[PDB]
Amino acid sequence: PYTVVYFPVRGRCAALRMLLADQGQSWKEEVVTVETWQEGSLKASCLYGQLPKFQDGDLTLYQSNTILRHLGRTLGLYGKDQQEAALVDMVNDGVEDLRCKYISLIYTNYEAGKDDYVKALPGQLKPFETLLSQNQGGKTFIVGDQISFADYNLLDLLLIHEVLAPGCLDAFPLLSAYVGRLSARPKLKAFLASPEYVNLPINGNGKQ
Amino acid sequence: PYTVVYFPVRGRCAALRMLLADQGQSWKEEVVTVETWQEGSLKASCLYGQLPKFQDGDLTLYQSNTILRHLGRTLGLYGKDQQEAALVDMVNDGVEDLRCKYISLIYTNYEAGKDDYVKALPGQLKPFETLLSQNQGGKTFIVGDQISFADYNLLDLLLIHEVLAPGCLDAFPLLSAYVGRLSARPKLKAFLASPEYVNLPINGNGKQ
Ligand SMILES: N[C@@H](CCC(=O)N[C@@H](CS)C(=O)NCC(=O)O)C(=O)O
Ligand SMILES: N[C@@H](CCC(=O)N[C@@H](CS)C(=O)NCC(=O)O)C(=O)O
Ligand SMILES: [Fe+3]
Ligand SMILES: [Fe+3]
Repeated sequence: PYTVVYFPVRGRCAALRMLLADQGQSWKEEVVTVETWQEGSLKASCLYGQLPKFQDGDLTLYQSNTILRHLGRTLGLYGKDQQEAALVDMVNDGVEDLRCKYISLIYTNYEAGKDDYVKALPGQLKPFETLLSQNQGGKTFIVGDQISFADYNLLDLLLIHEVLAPGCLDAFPLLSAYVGRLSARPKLKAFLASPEYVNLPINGNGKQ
Repeated sequence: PYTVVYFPVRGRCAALRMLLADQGQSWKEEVVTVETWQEGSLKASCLYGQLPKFQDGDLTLYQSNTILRHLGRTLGLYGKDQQEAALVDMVNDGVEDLRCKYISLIYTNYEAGKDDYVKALPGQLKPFETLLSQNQGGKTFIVGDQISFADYNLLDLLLIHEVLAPGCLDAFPLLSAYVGRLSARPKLKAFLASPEYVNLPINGNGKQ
């Protein structure tokens, strides 16, 4: 009953796709080519003129984080109570802020700005190590004792940064074990190894 | 029980303040001076090195939208069901995207960008006009028939844009009536006319 409408890249759909796969949900991928997009028809029909577009039986959604929150809400991946729910949001918004900077780098100032970005990276990742350190010694999830939509988003964020700056997680033991632990989850491991994930570029401009 | 820690500006705390006031909630304002901020201590203690910081009892939060969602969740301003909840998020994420562009203009390119921004503005506001037209003819709220935290955020977005580009809403009848209608709510109207709000600049660099 799920349909993901996006360009042929991981980008802003990698996290939600991981969530879907890890949660054993089935969905349809509706790939939008550059030629199709430039055609202008689809874009004009999009609420904010952008993708991803998500369909949940009659319900149509836009905004990657809205989709993540929707799935987290309907699949029970939003903490045990209101207090944890606020913590989940705090983590996701944090993930979103760094994702915004990452995207800015990739598409507008990769060459001349990568040096600065990477040098500032440790300070951008430390907060997540700290969060893990204050939650059951970082042995479970980013918030509480159950996986939340924020875990998939954080996981993706971490995975794409290791490609940008290999070894960026070496100085952070909790995050490292975290990635390995979540990446090992059966369904998720299978997905991360599949061509569906592996043969799609991270971004759409060939840079990473 | 509620404490807002922020710089002496409206900025990213404007919407959450309107929400709290309109909902008849009481809170404390802890002002952080630029001098204090530059001192470094407080910043170092902030999860992501920024403000606002929000306290709800012993629950400490960061991220303006996390605070809005937390209050929306605890005060019943998040839709009547799960589907409306998703729509509320979609609206708020859209507001956040435009707020981000607005902040970018105000702080990094007011002089050279304002002209373009204003021309591109209509296309950025239309999505919200469209949303209103598909919900009771735009006579109630942005989502459903009860106010949500997204309403407060959108309202602020529209108020600051009216100052940045006087009359920008003349091209959007529903958004215009919307602003007048929400700004009329008793508790909110009193708040917007109070020194607490009026004597605070919209932004921290004097531009608007
Ligand atoms: N705030 C949105 C960002 C959407 C966005 O930036 N979409 C890009 C691709 S990642 C897009 O549609 N680009 C084509 C265009 O803007 O015409 C979200 O998180 O979903
Ligand atoms: N994503 C954050 C953005 C927070 C932010 O940009 N805070 C600014 C003021 S509005 C700040 O603390 N600036 C000082 C600094 O970055 O050192 C949110 O929505 O709260
Ligand atoms: Fe993308
Ligand atoms: Fe601010």
